[PDB]
Amino acid sequence: MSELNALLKDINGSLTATSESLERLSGIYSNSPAEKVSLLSLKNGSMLGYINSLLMLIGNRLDDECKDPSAMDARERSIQHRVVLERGVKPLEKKLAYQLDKLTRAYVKMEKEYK
Amino acid sequence: VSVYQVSGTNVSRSLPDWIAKKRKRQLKNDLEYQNRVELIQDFEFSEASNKIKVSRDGQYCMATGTYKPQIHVYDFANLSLKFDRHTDAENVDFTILSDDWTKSVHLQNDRSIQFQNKGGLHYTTRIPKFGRSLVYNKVNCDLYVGASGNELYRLNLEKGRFLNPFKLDTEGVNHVSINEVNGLLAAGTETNVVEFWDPRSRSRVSKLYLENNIDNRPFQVTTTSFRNDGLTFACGTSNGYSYIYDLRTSEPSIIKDQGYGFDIKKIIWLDNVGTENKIVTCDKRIAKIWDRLDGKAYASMEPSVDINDIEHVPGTGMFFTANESIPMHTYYIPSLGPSPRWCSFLDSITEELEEKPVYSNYRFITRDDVKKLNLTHLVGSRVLRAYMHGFFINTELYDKVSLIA
Amino acid sequence: QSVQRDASKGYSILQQTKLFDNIIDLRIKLQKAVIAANKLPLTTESWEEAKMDDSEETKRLLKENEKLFNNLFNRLINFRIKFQLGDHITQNEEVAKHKLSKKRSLKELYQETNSLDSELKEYRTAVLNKWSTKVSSASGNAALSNLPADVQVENQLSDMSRLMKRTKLNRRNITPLYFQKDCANGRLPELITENPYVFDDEDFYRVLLNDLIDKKISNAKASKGRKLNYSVQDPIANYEAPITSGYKWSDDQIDEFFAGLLGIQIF
Amino acid sequence: VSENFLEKMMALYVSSHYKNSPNDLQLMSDAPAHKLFVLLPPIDPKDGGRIPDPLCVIQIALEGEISKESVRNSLSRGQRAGGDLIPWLISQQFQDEEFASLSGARIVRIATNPEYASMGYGSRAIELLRDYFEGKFTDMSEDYSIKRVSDKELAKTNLLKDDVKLRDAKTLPPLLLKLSEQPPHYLHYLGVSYGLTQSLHKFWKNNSFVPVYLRQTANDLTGEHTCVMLNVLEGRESNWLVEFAKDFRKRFLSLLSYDFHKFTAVQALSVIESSKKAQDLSDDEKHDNKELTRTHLDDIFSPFDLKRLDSYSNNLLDYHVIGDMIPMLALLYFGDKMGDSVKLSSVQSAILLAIGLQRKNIDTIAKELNLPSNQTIAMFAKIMRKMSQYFRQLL
Amino acid sequence: GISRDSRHKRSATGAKRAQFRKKRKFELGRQPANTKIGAKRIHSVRTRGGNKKYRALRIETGNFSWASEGISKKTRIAGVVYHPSNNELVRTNTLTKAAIVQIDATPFRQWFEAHYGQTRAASAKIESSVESQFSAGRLYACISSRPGQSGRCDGYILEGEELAFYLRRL
Repeated sequence: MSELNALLKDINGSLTATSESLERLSGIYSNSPAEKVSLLSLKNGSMLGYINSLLMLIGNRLDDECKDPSAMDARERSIQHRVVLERGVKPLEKKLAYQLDKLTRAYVKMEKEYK
Repeated sequence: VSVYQVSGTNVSRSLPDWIAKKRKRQLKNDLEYQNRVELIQDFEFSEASNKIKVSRDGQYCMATGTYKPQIHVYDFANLSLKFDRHTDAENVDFTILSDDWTKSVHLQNDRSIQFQNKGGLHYTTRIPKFGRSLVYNKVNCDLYVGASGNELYRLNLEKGRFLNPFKLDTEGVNHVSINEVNGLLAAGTETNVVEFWDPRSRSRVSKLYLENNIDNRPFQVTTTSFRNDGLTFACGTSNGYSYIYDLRTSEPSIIKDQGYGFDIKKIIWLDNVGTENKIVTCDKRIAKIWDRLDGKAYASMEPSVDINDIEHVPGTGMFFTANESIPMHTYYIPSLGPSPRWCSFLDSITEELEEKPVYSNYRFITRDDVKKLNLTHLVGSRVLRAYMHGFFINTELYDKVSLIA
Repeated sequence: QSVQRDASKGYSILQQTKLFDNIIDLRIKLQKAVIAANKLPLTTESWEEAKMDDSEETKRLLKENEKLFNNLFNRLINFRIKFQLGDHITQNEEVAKHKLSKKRSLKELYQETNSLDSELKEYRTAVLNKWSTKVSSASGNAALSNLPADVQVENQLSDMSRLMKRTKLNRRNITPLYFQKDCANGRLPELITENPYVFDDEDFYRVLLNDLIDKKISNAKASKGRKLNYSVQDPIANYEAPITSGYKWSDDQIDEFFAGLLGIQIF
Repeated sequence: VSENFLEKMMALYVSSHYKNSPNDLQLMSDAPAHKLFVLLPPIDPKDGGRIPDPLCVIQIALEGEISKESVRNSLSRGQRAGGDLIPWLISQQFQDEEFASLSGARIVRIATNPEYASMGYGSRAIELLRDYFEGKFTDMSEDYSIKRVSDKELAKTNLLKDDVKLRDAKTLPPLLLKLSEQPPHYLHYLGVSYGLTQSLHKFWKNNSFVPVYLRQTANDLTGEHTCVMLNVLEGRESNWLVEFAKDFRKRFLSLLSYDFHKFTAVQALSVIESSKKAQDLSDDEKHDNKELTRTHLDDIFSPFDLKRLDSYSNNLLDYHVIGDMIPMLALLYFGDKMGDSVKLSSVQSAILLAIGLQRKNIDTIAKELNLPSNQTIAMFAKIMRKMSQYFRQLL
Repeated sequence: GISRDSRHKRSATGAKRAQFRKKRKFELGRQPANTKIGAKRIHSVRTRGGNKKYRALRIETGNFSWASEGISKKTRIAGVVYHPSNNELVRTNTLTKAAIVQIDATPFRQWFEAHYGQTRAASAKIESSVESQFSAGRLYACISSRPGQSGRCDGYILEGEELAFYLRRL
């Protein structure tokens, strides 16, 4: 059994597993006035884009032609998303971490009181 | 922190103590026998010890033995057994009503409460169902007896009358305890709940449901202890988890786990010794001293034999442990506090003392629990250090794997 | 009334925090694809030889791989448009709805990805500037006036070359299929251990995993006495005397304390 | 509503003080540097905005930001300007010009309800007050100045017709402001001045303040010595506090016999321990204690002294004969030149401190510590046995 | 204090008898032998005559007999599960006669494999419940000795109608 055959099967298992789990994540988001934290909303979007850039590297490599085996454009997109998450979002939410925990605790006590 | 075992068997755990007595005649020539020192004469039960407690005056102590069920009373001043008194049954729990040893009450295994005076046994009364704990409320002078059934038994000493029994939602009372600050009574139920009761009236102030995320195994409240501050409250579970609660809030401030998964037999609060923020939790194998605020372990007590009960001498750094061995063990921790007035010269021999010193620091996990947590792949790695039949892991990592599993 | 806004705000915070845990789970499942993908060939000849090893089976797997990949990424872009729509990241609602309805090709999907990244970048600049100003005012740094976070994005994005080298580092020591053959034939211009063609985000993947592990922990008949008798027992009569002093606390404090047992514009 | 709240705040403020004077009310209202903070219970929405009673009230005074030129001029002339007590006092007690320039806030008063005392409200309020000035209270919600009476209004009104009314409710800000709403002033340190007692000293010890100065003469009214104790916020330089704490320690030990001999050994140990916590705050090794060298040991003690030290460890000597070395030994040990080799218990340190530094007799120690005299002597011998062994180890 | 005399009891008619004499040595009782699981502890008791009795404070091993296989093996006692008289003894894991206990199957399992060469076939056939107990690793046994008298905790493996009845009770 060829090495490529084992590899392509592995991608097929990963892609279908991710797709089913993507189906679940989309449903809960669709299920969800409530206003979200703009920083935390951005934190979601940046790392979500990081996965697409990773998947874009998957797409560039999967193509039999491999015109861009390095996947530079996918590389750059992943870099931009990764760069912002680690050093841009993280220090700010560390400053905001104390206040965020207070509100989440504040909601939890109310929910316990209601029940 | 240096811990000294002044009295107690000094043989390996595997070797039984009764052979220490056979070799005794053989080893009498050995110099070590001449040098070894007992603190108080005649501290041994012919088979074993159940419970130990010290007088409030601090000059007397009393203990109970398996067979022939006996009640030794020892005077600290004279370093001698004041007297032995035999009982018709093995004792479960007892309290000293008087400031001295003169007055005491014993709850035996035969469903009967014994009222022992200085002269001798005074009267015997038999409760409807078997009892597991006994506590005395000084203000109202009523004895509440924990029971296997739902109801908590009430006996009033002033009137010599059995008053109505408090009714509990859940069956089985393991431990009962009273806060002298407020009068609140906490009953340790078999189910994972503690019910809090008002003494003046006859009502349940509230019921606290204990929750442990780490283990889903059902657990039973084994012990309850209040502070002289009136604010904070400790619970011992059958899973070896000790919860310290500020009673005002439902959440647990600190959860400390002992390591061997055994029940917490006793919780002692070291307020009087100095550095009030210290607490002792006692299991079958280890009694650990640790800080309420930091949770850090300060000293660990690891006797060669199973512990049945532990007691602290107020204002001093020692602990009397009722064990399954023939001799009961007396321990000394100089850093916590000084020796008493009666062991004035114990200090001089601290170098000659045994100076017993990982096991308490880390988490003991059996081989089966390793299989449950899917940690078999880590066997042989530095993460899991094998001791006896179990692999020791860090407390922080144990919560990590348990939640994932 | 302000409690309701705080509780609802906590709900929104919780919803988002769960969303990270779901998307990181998406990353975890995709991890083996990235490891596997980095092991694939790099040149046309290597791919052709890989197919020549098993022509029929490889062709079938390739067709399924293309179908699953296209279906998955189209759904991702649909989620991206909806996600960036609901969170006000994209302001043109009509255009977003039209994109969702229409079915897109691989090249068209690439156009959306370039776009969706572009609005995200604009939203990125506005959000970082806003919060960085807020924290600066909150911490008194406004009184003082430690770079702005958005400026930090510009600076380290200016340092492209350094971080590209970080990705190119081969920590796992992955060797793509027929790598030696491509090297010998000179089909790999960039190379002519750090390898440009293998992508390594192991530390970033681990850091996210350590963070995910961390949050989970922090969040985590009269005979024998069987019947009761209330009659007086003389021997125990007056066995002890009650203490007249009573509890150290006052009764009012105890009653207050038990009740707390276990739970012009003024403002 | 404001008057009722003002009464409740004054009720708590006065109760904590022994004899409060009416002058303080004018100081609270008009003094610009002062700010008021109140601890309140959770607000039930069902109560319709009814003000809850205050549990803890903190009065702070912003101090510092002093021009270096003024400090040198004031220091040279020996004249103390009004206000900014801590900036002046530490400046004179350390002659450090940079400190006066540092911005800080003095906790003028903390008051807790006597009925609710010891429950932890006083500590909890300080914790947030520390957190607030640290900036942790960032705004979560997506002006508070009042227009003054204009000069045009003043000119247009006559005495007979003048209408003096309470300011319109609309113009006024809210009585109670959320922490997030108002930005905090950038501060370097938090300072407290108080009379040193066991219960009170323990309180700031738990709140991570560091002593820097103790006043030598006892206050006549209270018989108590004033203590100034400081805390550095995160994100701000902490080196200066460590240097002051080290210097205060050396100042503290020497002065124990002079005037502080009255103090209990436990308290002197407590004061030393509070300072020692300050060095633990500093992870830097740049400033560290130096171990006693062999040459320094030789200068301090002669070889006859060391033999005399050894014999009493062997019990071949009496206690009296070794009275010579005790004060130097206490200075060296508490100076930490002894090093990690020889550590002692709290009881042992108290015994060694007093005889070495308070100069108290061994019998006096037994009474103060509620121990037998012979036990104290036995403890003292073991302490020195440890020190004798280290000297052998050094040699 | 323990006495076995019938004089203190009331008559069959219900009459309250009076004391005839002081209590005698020959009609006395001894304290209960609450044997429990643990490291072996036994002490002797001097009884009437020169005869001695052995008191089982603690015992963790016992010689249990597979009657159907006609054998006896010494096995560690795991714990008490059911006692027909009082359930408090079960809760306290007190060992007495007739108590139902759980024992290790290792020696019996090795014995079965050693003779029958099986983990001939007709003889090797055993009751399904007992084989299930082998699979579990712990065997239900009934104590046929009196630990409070002889100091022994011997027993036999439950089988057949006894096993079915005790499983139903469990």
